[PDB]
Amino acid sequence: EGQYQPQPA
Amino acid sequence: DNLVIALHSYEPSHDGDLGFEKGEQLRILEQSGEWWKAQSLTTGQEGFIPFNFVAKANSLEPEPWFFKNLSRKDAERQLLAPGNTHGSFLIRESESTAGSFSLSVRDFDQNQGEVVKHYKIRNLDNGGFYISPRITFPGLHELVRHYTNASDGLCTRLSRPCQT
Repeated sequence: EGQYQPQPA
Repeated sequence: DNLVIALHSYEPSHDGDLGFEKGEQLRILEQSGEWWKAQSLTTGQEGFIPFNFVAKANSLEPEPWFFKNLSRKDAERQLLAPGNTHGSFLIRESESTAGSFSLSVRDFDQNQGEVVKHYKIRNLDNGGFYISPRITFPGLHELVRHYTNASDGLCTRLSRPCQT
């Protein structure tokens, strides 16, 4: 992945 | 100059309707709320089409929010300049997940003044994008048009595109 924020859902 | 592609086949029901096929190129003459006036490029037939059966087939590069070849930490400085504000946003090609896009929006908070928050636009099959799996969009134009009017889920509302 590599992830930013948390996906709003 | 304004061009859409048909997501679904539509078979007329009202007098004045234009019927059309999935994958058909239509051109917009009038944008009255829910039934737009179009001319098909396949037949030349004119008429009203149902608005949500089509998406923008118009280049993304002309759009104010779309910053083609930009990078995460620059998007944060781009936004942190004077001339921008909270609610200021931009969409940018993902440097990490190639093939993808991200959303950068300046935000306010009591404590660490002014953060710039990044989100991941996940890809759908064929016609689609999303940020929350609760709403899916056929294209980037339609995504942006929804969130500048509602924040639902997002930690701000997309007030203004980035001003360079």
